[PDB]
Amino acid sequence: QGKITLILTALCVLIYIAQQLGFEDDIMYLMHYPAYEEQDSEVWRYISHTLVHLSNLHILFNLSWFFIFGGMIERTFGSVKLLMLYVVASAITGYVQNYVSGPAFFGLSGVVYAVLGYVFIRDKLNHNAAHISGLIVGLIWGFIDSKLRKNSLELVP
Repeated sequence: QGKITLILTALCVLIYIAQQLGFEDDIMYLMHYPAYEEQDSEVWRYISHTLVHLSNLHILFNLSWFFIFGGMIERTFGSVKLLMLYVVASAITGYVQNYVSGPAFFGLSGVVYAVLGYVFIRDKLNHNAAHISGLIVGLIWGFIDSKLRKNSLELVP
């Protein structure tokens, strides 16, 4: 199993648990995605919204599907690759969610979808704005990778 997978999966569990133990209101205010010109610069906001879950199922599904497949990416492409995907798909699925619906969204689906998006193409070849844009970031990113991969393998035994 992967180190970053597990730091991340660990993290969503603690924060959920704490959302229960007294207030989510602290958590939700600190992490939400900029709703506000000032908050623009509060840079953790682009990502942090991914770390808050809205229900026992919202989280059980996201963590199973991210542990398992985030699992895959880390163990196959390394921990940096998984960290980039997390960071980039987090910021982008959010940027895309804020535009269509505003800054009231939380959790790891956009991420999970990027994650599945990247595993699907890569598998396929070499074997809810957040959701779609995430999938797309996945599907695109993997294809770019696959391409650079095959590129160098061309001067190899």
